[PDB]
Amino acid sequence: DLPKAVVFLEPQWYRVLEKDSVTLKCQGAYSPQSTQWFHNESLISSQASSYFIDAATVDDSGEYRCQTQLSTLSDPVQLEVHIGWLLLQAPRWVFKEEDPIHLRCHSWKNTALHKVTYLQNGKGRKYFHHNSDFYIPKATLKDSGSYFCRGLVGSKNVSSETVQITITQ
Amino acid sequence: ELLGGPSVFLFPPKPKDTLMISRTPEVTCVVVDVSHEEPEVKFNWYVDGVEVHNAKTKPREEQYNSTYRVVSVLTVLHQDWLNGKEYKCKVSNDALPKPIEETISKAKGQPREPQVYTLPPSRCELTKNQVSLSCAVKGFYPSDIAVEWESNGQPENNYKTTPPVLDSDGSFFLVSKLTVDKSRWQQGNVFSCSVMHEALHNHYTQKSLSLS
Amino acid sequence: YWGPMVFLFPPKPKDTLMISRTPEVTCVVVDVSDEDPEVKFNWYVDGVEVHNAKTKPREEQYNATYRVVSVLTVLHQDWLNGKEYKCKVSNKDLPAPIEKTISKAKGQPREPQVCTLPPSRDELTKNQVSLWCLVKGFYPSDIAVEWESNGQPENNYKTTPPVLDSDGSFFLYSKLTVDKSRWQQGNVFSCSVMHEALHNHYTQKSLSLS
Ligand SMILES: *[C@@H]1O[C@H](CO[C@H]2O[C@@H](C)[C@@H](O)[C@@H](O)[C@@H]2O)[C@@H](O[C@@H]2O[C@H](CO)[C@@H](O[C@@H]3O[C@H](CO[C@H]4O[C@H](CO)[C@@H](O)[C@H](O)[C@@H]4O[C@@H]4O[C@H](CO)[C@@H](O[C@@H]5O[C@H](CO)[C@H](O)[C@H](O)[C@H]5O)[C@H](O)[C@H]4NC(C)=O)[C@@H](O)[C@H](O[C@H]4O[C@H](CO)[C@@H](O)[C@H](O)[C@@H]4O[C@@H]4O[C@H](CO)[C@@H](O)[C@H](O)[C@H]4NC(C)=O)[C@@H]3O)[C@H](O)[C@H]2NC(C)=O)[C@H](O)[C@H]1NC(C)=O
Ligand SMILES: *[C@@H]1O[C@H](CO[C@H]2O[C@@H](C)[C@@H](O)[C@@H](O)[C@@H]2O)[C@@H](O[C@@H]2O[C@H](CO)[C@@H](O[C@@H]3O[C@H](CO[C@H]4O[C@H](CO)[C@@H](O)[C@H](O)[C@@H]4O[C@@H]4O[C@H](CO)[C@@H](O[C@@H]5O[C@H](CO)[C@H](O)[C@H](O)[C@H]5O)[C@H](O)[C@H]4NC(C)=O)[C@@H](O)[C@H](O[C@H]4O[C@H](CO)[C@@H](O)[C@H](O)[C@@H]4O[C@@H]4O[C@H](CO)[C@@H](O)[C@H](O)[C@H]4NC(C)=O)[C@@H]3O)[C@H](O)[C@H]2NC(C)=O)[C@H](O)[C@H]1NC(C)=O
Ligand SMILES: *[C@@H]1O[C@H](CO)[C@@H](O[C@@H]2O[C@H](CO)[C@@H](O[C@@H]3O[C@H](CO[C@H]4O[C@H](CO)[C@@H](O)[C@H](O)[C@@H]4O)[C@@H](O)[C@H](O[C@H]4O[C@H](CO)[C@@H](O)[C@H](O)[C@@H]4O)[C@@H]3O)[C@H](O)[C@H]2NC(C)=O)[C@H](O)[C@H]1NC(C)=O
Ligand SMILES: *[C@@H]1O[C@H](CO)[C@@H](O[C@@H]2O[C@H](CO)[C@@H](O)[C@H](O)[C@H]2NC(C)=O)[C@H](O)[C@H]1NC(C)=O
Repeated sequence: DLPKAVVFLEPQWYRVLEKDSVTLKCQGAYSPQSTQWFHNESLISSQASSYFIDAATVDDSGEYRCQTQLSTLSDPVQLEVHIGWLLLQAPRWVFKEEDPIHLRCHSWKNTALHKVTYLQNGKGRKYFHHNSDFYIPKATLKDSGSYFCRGLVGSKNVSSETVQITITQ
Repeated sequence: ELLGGPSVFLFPPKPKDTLMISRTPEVTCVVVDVSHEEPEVKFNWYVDGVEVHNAKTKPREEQYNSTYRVVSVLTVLHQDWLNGKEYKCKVSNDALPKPIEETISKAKGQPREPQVYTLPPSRCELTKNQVSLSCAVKGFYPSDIAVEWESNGQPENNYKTTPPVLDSDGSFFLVSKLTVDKSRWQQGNVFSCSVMHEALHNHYTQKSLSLS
Repeated sequence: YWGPMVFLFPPKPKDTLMISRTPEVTCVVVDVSDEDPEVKFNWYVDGVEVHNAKTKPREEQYNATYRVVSVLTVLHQDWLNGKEYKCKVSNKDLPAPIEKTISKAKGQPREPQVCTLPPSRDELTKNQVSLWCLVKGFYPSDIAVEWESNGQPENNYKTTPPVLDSDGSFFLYSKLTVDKSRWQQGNVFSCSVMHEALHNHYTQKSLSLS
């Protein structure tokens, strides 16, 4: 009868750093709608279609659900607010063979980061002078494993937590 | 333009301070690159992960690269440093995403007792007006060691000690060279070489040397 | 800011002193990106350009960076006479080329004194004995110390780095570990030193159980 509402993230990253901005949008019916937001399964007084987080704190973590008047309650969406200098972000972490793998090494407060290295299982894969996205056009099974990025913020040597990338056949 | 915010460096106590019970061994936490805009720096100290509150903070000093430098000092217990306790300096500042932690400990590995030998002047100095006395200290681990010279109770002023050198077995060796006038050597004067290390009995040893 | 860093290294003391050997000055370019083009080198011995430098191609490192190494062969006396050596690192998308310069340490050259020390009696009653060589009163710190038995190279030795003495000159200690039996046989061990302030850049000192 009624469409199942869907929570989208803008930007798409479900893992963020403190102080980043996250906009949560609610897709109920396609025609632009009384919107209702949930965080940690309790209502937020925000009735707008978008729920804007200006600067993320650790409390912004948890499940998120939305419901418009012309839609059914949405599936939950997790949000992880991390504390640190660097976070390795990706659209997804599960890749089919020959799919593109596109990663970014995001810095806290968008601090200029230079001499960036992306590492797989302890070995470096790619080095840039300035911060740049890591990109593999065609995924193989050898591209599977544990990934983290590092670099210099000014003179300080900083690194992100490792994330696991798997390649399915 | 201090993009990274302040950075932290943690220094160990001086070898001699940990060995003599009458001395005061200190662990030093130096914080550099503190910005004028965000100068407030908070220190937290942990001994084996347990917070202590007896640290002294020295006041902030301006540097010529227009940045601040703050030093915190913690006096450690002699036995605790020697037994391999970890000392953690935790530093807070608003230019950082989270407090920065540093950790120091006495070098891991089994301690080895040094061997001390004295070596009379070489044949090369028979014509020279002054002579070199050598103090070979070898087979010690870790490199934390101190060496001094004395004659008739009075400490000798004219000596240089080579840095610890890694030997083939993993232990360290060094040599201390005392320079004295030949005439003092002609006379049956006794010079002594005092060596301090954690693996020595009572943290002390002394070897003497004379024209016998 | 460009990215890659440049380091210039001096030749090994032995190479500069032994006439049969080849002393080299090495220019290393680290942190070369894959997106960097071809790195070009220009060498200058007192402003004057030379073109005898064999430059190795870019080499991939374990951290995904690249390393370009350029080696120049230098004349023995050129280095000793205190000549300036420039390395010019140039790239297609580089605003100003990086220039690095090194030369032999300046100051009054002082001849080393070689002093052999027999093993301590208080060590003579152990499995292996150690022989000592006090090399002192030399400037600059650039030196090479070696051991031989009856004129043939001995391996089992360790040397302290040069230490600054009260008079401004340097000294060091070399320890050679030998089997007590080889010392008892009356074999002639010798401590050989190479330094710029020595005649023929070489001297030697005998040591044996008399
Ligand atoms: C702005 O200016 C700041 C300083 O002022 C400068 O201004 C000008 C005038 C200029 O000309 C300078 O000369 C002047 O200093 C400047 O701050 C500096 O930042 C540097 C980093 O950017 C720091 O470099 C580090 O140095 C460490 C060693 O420091 C000692 O030695 C140097 C001389 O070599 C000396 O200058 C220092 O003061 C320091 O001396 C020691 O001081 C302690 C404590 O004060 C003494 O302890 C004694 O203790 C007894 C107790 O019994 C007693 O209480 C005494 O009173 C007490 O003094 C020591 O005796 C004394 N030692 C000596 C020999 O004198 C290095 O260890 C360190 O290396 C580490 O980091 C490197 C990367 O940065 C890395 O390459 C290296 O591998 C190493 O990495 C570490 O490795 C460890 C394992 O081995 C790991 O566990 C670590 O995690 C790891 N760390 C990291 C980060 O990776 C480093 O090179 C410099 O110390 C500091 N200077 C001062 C004075 O604070 C600032 O950078 C400037 N800013 C800008 C933007 O330019
Ligand atoms: C990625 O990883 C890179 C390497 O990682 C590994 O990669 C593997 C594949 C494999 O290659 C591994 O081996 C390797 O570990 C890494 O590159 C590194 O970058 C560092 C900087 O970020 C460099 O540090 C510098 O080191 C200089 C000394 O380096 C020697 O010693 C180290 C070991 O400690 C060694 O690794 C080096 O290769 C080098 O060894 C010497 O090499 C020369 C030339 O090949 C040899 O000489 C020649 O020998 C041949 C015979 O073979 C022949 O006889 C020739 O005649 C002769 O010339 C030597 O034999 C050999 N010696 C030894 C003992 O081994 C330091 O001088 C330098 O210090 C200066 O700069 C620092 C700041 O950057 C500063 O802290 C310091 O105070 C000093 O400061 C100033 O520097 C200025 C210039 O910048 C000068 O103008 C000033 O004078 C000076 N001021 C003062 C007061 O001193 C520095 O620390 C490191 O060399 C380099 N390693 C290699 C292997 O290239 C890279 O960073 C990584 N990238 C990323 C993004 O993470
Ligand atoms: C930011 O901070 C990190 C430090 O955490 C830096 O990364 C380190 O970089 C140094 C180089 O400066 C690395 O040191 C080198 O590690 C190499 C690792 O080899 C691996 O693979 C082989 C298998 O082929 C294994 O044997 C080995 O166990 C390792 O798993 C070594 O090959 C290097 O050895 C060289 O030097 C030694 C001298 O003792 C020689 O004996 C060797 O012949 C050889 O020449 C060297 O030790 C270090 O490992 C890095 N650490 C990490 C965690 O990555 C960054 O560079 C720094 N800066 C930036 C801008 O990111
Ligand atoms: C919503 O729930 C999450 C738990 O999923 C809360 O996040 C935790 O917050 C505490 C500090 O308050 C941290 O120690 C935890 O690490 C956080 N958990 C995770 C998984 O990151 C969050 O605080 C809750 N927010 C509200 C408004 O109720």
